Amino acid sequence: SMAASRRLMKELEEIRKCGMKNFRNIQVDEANLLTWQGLIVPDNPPYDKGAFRIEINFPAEYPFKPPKITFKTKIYHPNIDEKGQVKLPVISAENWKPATKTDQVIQSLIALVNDPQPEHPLRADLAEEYSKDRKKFCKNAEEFTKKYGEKR
Amino acid sequence: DYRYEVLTAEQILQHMVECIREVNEVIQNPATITRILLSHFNWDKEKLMERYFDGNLEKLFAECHAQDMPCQICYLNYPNSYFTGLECGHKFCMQCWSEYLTTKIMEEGMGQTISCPAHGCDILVDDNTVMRLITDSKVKLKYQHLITNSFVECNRLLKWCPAPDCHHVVKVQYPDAKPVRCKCGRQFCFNCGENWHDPVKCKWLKKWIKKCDDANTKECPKCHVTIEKDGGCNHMVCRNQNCKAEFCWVCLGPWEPHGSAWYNCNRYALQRYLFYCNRYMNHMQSLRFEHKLYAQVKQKMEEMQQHSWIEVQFLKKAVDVLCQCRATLMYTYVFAFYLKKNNQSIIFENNQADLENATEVLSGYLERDISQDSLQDIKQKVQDKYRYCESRRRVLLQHVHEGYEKDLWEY
Ligand SMILES: [Zn+2]
Ligand SMILES: [Zn+2]
Ligand SMILES: [Zn+2]
Ligand SMILES: [Zn+2]
Ligand SMILES: [Zn+2]
Ligand SMILES: [Zn+2]
Repeated sequence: SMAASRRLMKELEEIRKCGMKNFRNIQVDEANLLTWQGLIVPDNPPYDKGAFRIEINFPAEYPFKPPKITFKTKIYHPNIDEKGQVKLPVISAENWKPATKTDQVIQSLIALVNDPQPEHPLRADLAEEYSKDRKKFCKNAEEFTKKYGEKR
Repeated sequence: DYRYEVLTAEQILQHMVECIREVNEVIQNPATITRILLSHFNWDKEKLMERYFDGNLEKLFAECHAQDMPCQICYLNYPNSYFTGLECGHKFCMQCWSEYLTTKIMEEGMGQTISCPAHGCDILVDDNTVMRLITDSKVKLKYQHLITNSFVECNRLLKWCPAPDCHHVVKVQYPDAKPVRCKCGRQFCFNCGENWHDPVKCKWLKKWIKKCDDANTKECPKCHVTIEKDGGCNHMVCRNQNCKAEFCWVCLGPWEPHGSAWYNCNRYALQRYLFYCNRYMNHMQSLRFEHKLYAQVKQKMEEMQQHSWIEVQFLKKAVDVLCQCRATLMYTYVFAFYLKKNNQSIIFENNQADLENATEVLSGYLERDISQDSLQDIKQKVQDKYRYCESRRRVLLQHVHEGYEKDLWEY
């Protein structure tokens, strides 16, 4: 729980110093350091008309266990359920590598946002919509994004 | 007799390593890959050779599966001396290895190989350098367990001890569904692997664990004051001034028409399951509180020592009888739930009730009534009680077994 904070300290120092364009507005509780927040700003439609609140949650055993990203803003995406949990492969307990950086983890979340992977989804019905009728899904997700998004 | 032998995960590894290195001199692979190969072919050294030349190995192998820098996991700087690596050339501090390995060998997502901690790469860490980098023999044991599990599953005369941190194997001359005993103490059924379950057959227990996989407190029948259960005994006396009446916790009817020929609450299709599951689960929950009696009795056995260790033995025996009986009892409710009612079942149900009552009486003396009693009187009382509890239990099991010898039981 302490060694995590010590590492996140160095990670978080390198982030605010070099910058992340696609991931903005980083708020962390300095007592804890194990619970960040921020606002993703995607570049591709059907999400480039808005931004999304995520909360990262580093366990005590970080970096030997992965964090857990959950969206607080509602989103229409085959790989993120309604409660907010994301199925990001690089973060799962099977694939997680303790040398994987948080910046890489997040860049990878914006990969998923910008290119939905319907192959192993959380919303199975949204995955069908995406493949079988792209144009219509992109529009459904656009109006959900405009209705529940965040200012850039 | 039913002979068997207990081996440690250390010994059961030497067995495997020898079984490897007799294949590994023929095929000349590294020791760790041969293991994964042999595991994949269920330790048939033949169906491995009839594929390790037959086909192209690639399909086989596919079927089976900056120097003065800080450490890329912890970000601290050390002398190059402390950075170990794998064959990929990815290097990390010798503690991050130990921390990674260690947390990788704890249940959720373990297969039977661990790969390098680098981002991206999946070059496996060979068995022998896992042992070399992790320290504490507790963890080390677990790893041995995991790499040897295939080897022990594929062998029908070895089962692991079910106890969570014991990694020992029982080795038998034949499989039989008799009871074997680990040397950590744990007594289990060799055939099915679960805890010993005398009256019920293994099949019907499997069916009852799947079907059961998917109330802590309750209110007094008379005065309705919330009673949390603290102790396994079901003879509940009400902790109140208004109502000091007695009641069986399961059925919530009265004591003491319990322990008679007339009143029986142990005798009864999802309404039915709830009846039998309630009694099983209750007896199980009860058994946990029953185990924590080695404390309470040694407080009285210590207080009897000062007024020694010879006497302290009978109360342990008493608690060991009580636990075994509860355990039987638990399982007689599994056996009954699956039982087509027939001519023998009525006689069984009476024995079940005899054992149930004889348990509650022992269970409730060690929990309450011993301390409301003199010192010279309790050696006799407790002994007479557990000797009886033991007979009623032995009468019950004798009865079912007779029936099994003649196929009396239907389902
Ligand atoms: Zn390190
Ligand atoms: Zn590597
Ligand atoms: Zn054991
Ligand atoms: Zn069994
Ligand atoms: Zn009452
Ligand atoms: Zn009752």
